[PDB]
Amino acid sequence: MQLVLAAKYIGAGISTIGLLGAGIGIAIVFAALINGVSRNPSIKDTVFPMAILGFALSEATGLFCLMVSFLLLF
Amino acid sequence: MQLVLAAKYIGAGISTIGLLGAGIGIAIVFAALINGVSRNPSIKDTVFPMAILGFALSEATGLFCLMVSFLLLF
Amino acid sequence: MQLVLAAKYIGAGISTIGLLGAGIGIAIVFAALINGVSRNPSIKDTVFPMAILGFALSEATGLFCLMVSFLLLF
Amino acid sequence: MQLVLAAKYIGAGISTIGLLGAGIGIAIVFAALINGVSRNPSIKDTVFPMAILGFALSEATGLFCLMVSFLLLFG
Amino acid sequence: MQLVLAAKYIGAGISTIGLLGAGIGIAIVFAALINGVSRNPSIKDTVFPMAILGFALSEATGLFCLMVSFLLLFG
Amino acid sequence: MQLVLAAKYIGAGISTIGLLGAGIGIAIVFAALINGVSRNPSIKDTVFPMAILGFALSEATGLFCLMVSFLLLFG
Amino acid sequence: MQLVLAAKYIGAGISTIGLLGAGIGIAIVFAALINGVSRNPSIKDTVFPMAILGFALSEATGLFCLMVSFLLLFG
Amino acid sequence: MQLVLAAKYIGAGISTIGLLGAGIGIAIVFAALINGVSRNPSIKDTVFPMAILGFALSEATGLFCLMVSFLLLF
Amino acid sequence: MQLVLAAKYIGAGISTIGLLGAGIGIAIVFAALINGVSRNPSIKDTVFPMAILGFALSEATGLFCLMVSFLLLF
Amino acid sequence: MQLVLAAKYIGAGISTIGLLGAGIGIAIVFAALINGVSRNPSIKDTVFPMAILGFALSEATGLFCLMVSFLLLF
Ligand SMILES: *N(C(=O)NC1CCCCC1)C1CCCCC1
Ligand SMILES: *N(C(=O)NC1CCCCC1)C1CCCCC1
Ligand SMILES: *N(C(=O)NC1CCCCC1)C1CCCCC1
Ligand SMILES: *N(C(=O)NC1CCCCC1)C1CCCCC1
Ligand SMILES: *N(C(=O)NC1CCCCC1)C1CCCCC1
Ligand SMILES: *N(C(=O)NC1CCCCC1)C1CCCCC1
Ligand SMILES: *N(C(=O)NC1CCCCC1)C1CCCCC1
Ligand SMILES: *N(C(=O)NC1CCCCC1)C1CCCCC1
Ligand SMILES: *N(C(=O)NC1CCCCC1)C1CCCCC1
Ligand SMILES: *N(C(=O)NC1CCCCC1)C1CCCCC1
Repeated sequence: MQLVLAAKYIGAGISTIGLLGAGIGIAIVFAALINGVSRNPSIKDTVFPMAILGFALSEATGLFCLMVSFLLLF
Repeated sequence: MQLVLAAKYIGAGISTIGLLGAGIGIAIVFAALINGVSRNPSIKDTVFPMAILGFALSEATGLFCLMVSFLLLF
Repeated sequence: MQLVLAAKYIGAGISTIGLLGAGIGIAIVFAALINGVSRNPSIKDTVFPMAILGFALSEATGLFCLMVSFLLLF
Repeated sequence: MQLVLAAKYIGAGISTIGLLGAGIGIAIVFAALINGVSRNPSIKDTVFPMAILGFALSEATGLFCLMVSFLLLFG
Repeated sequence: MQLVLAAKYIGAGISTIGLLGAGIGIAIVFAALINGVSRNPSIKDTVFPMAILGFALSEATGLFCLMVSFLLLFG
Repeated sequence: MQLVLAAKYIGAGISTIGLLGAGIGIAIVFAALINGVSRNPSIKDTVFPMAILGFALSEATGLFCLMVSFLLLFG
Repeated sequence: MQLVLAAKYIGAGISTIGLLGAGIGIAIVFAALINGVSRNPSIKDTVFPMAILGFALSEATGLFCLMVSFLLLFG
Repeated sequence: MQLVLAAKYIGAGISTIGLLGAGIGIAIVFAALINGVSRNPSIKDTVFPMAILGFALSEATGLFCLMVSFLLLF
Repeated sequence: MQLVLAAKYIGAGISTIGLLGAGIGIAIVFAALINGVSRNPSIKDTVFPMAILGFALSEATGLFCLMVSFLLLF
Repeated sequence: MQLVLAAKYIGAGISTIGLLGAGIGIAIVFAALINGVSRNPSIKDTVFPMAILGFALSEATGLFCLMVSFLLLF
């Protein structure tokens, strides 16, 4: 079981790499929001919900990386 | 059999890396949506279905990374 | 036998990494579509088929990563 | 146990790689804040809180990487 | 024999990583096509063959990643 | 003992990879600062403290990559 | 020799990763060509040869990766 | 002893990877400097010190990668 | 000598990764040239030598990756 | 001793990866130079020394990756 356990811990570490995708993706969404609102303040109420949807969909990819990570750890 | 199970676990972890691609890609689509609607609010109903299509096609790449992951885990 | 099986499962995981390219590339195409349409709405019927060709060619790289992956798993 | 311990410490080092995403993401949010304010100073009080929220959400992806890292080091 | 076969299969998987360059590069070319046509519709017949040349050349890099992959898988 | 020490040193080297995020992110913040001040010099006193906040937060991600590195090296 | 052969084939797969640079680089040159021509059509005969030279030089970095790959596979 | 020495030399090589961040980041700062000065030459004396602070902070990440590297080699 | 030779071949493969830097960097220089000339054709004779210098300095990094590669192979 | 030499060779290869950072960074500086001079030709004598400084500082990161490489090789 030593080899299998060792692999579980290597695997769990590898599985967090994909979180960099959500880290960057979430930022890209919020950057667009800020820039869109700065150029056209009246559009705020329209684009804010688009940013939330964007965030959630990008975040979901990171969430699944973590799930695989924790399946391997536990 | 210990060596094969080890491989399945390390493999599962490696297969989540590609999810960074959906994480970022989905955000890129939403950033475009926000910036297009801020510059031209009247175009919202035209470009929103394009953003949904674009999201879904980028997300499918992540979905299949995750299929490979789950196939290795289980 | 056991070592070869181990290699195929690691190989399968690695072969999905390339899917990040399609995930990002499909997004870049759709981002251009949305931005082009927002700036010039009358061009929609011209650039939409271009985005579809773009998506298809970028997707092909992803498909062939996944092909190698399934040849390794099975 | 020599192999399991070895894996815990390799795994912990690997689990920090994900932090590059928050280091880059946080910067992207702050760049946008700066560029938006320079172009439209009167929007500062509106966008500053959006930038704090964006930072917070981007940061959380980094925090989870480090949690996994700490679990492998100390658990 | 067992170790060589193992390495061929690891090698083949690694050789697909390079395909991400074609996946992204083809997109970049098509993004420029779409943006240039949107800004100047009258130029489309001129830039369309440039986009086909660009896609083809970027794709060729991915084609050779694949050739190495198949040589390791089927050689 | 030998294998665990080996892994601590490999782990410590891997844990520095994440620092590239801070290296790039800090730059992105300063690039926005410079570009926003060039386009609107009157805003500089407003955006300068935003740039310091942004740099600090991006840097914190790299600081924790380093902490893991030092924990493996000196723990 | 089982170990040496294994290494030749792993090495060959790794040596294709560099090809992503040419796949992306070639695209970047062609994107610029397209965008420059769309913005200034009369410049086409001037920039088209610059784009061919840029592609050629970018491609050469890909060609050398594949050479190393072929040496490890066939030499 | 031999395995530990082997690890320190692999570890040393890996620890330089992070230097790509400074290599790119220092460049991004200088690119902004050159672009800002070209667009507004009268701002040079204001933004030059900002670029130097920028360079220094980005360089610090690189320096500490190299510190880990030299601690491993020696 | 089997282990050392195996390492020479792994090492030589790893050493080509850095070539992606020159592949992309050279392109970035030529993209700027093309865009600069398109915006201001009269500047061609001025910026062409800057592009050549840029190319050569970016290429030098790729050249050294290859040197290390061939030292290891031979 | 075979294991240590193996490590030196693999390590040497790994240490050239960071050179991609100079490859790209140097190009980014030169791209800015070209684009700044195209937009404002009169600024050439001001920004050219900034591009040289920027090149040299980005290149130094690559230079030290290469020092680590050569130290491992020899
Ligand atoms: N994404 C995530 O689930 N974020 C939450 C945070 C609060 C608001 C709702 C979404 C991250 C995925 C990786 C782990 C940390 C959270
Ligand atoms: N993409 C995905 O399937 N997203 C869903 C979100 C809800 C609406 C339908 C599409 C991701 C693939 C990787 C794991 C997380 C989901
Ligand atoms: N791209 C892809 O191949 N899409 C096809 C699917 C079949 C019908 C036409 C479009 C993606 C590659 C990765 C997996 C998901 C599909
Ligand atoms: N981000 C982070 O989680 N910041 C939090 C810390 C607790 C108080 C609120 C902000 C970074 C994640 C990586 C480590 C450094 C902090
Ligand atoms: N590009 C590619 O090589 N396309 C060719 C295929 C043969 C017929 C002409 C076009 C892609 C490279 C990655 C895999 C899919 C093809
Ligand atoms: N950023 C960082 O953590 N800076 C701190 C150091 C302590 C005193 C306040 C600023 C860098 C992270 C990578 C290594 C160099 C420091
Ligand atoms: N680039 C390349 O070397 N193209 C050459 C081929 C010979 C004739 C002149 C152009 C690519 C490098 C990776 C493999 C595909 C070609
Ligand atoms: N950055 C760096 O630390 N520069 C210092 C060098 C000493 C004098 C002040 C500037 C680089 C980090 C990687 C190695 C080269 C220097
Ligand atoms: N860079 C390189 O040396 N290019 C030459 C090509 C002819 C004109 C002078 C410069 C590349 C480095 C990696 C191997 C291929 C060449
Ligand atoms: N940078 C470098 O030292 N460039 C020289 C080029 C001539 C003028 C002085 C600086 C590179 C570092 C990695 C290897 C190639 C050189």
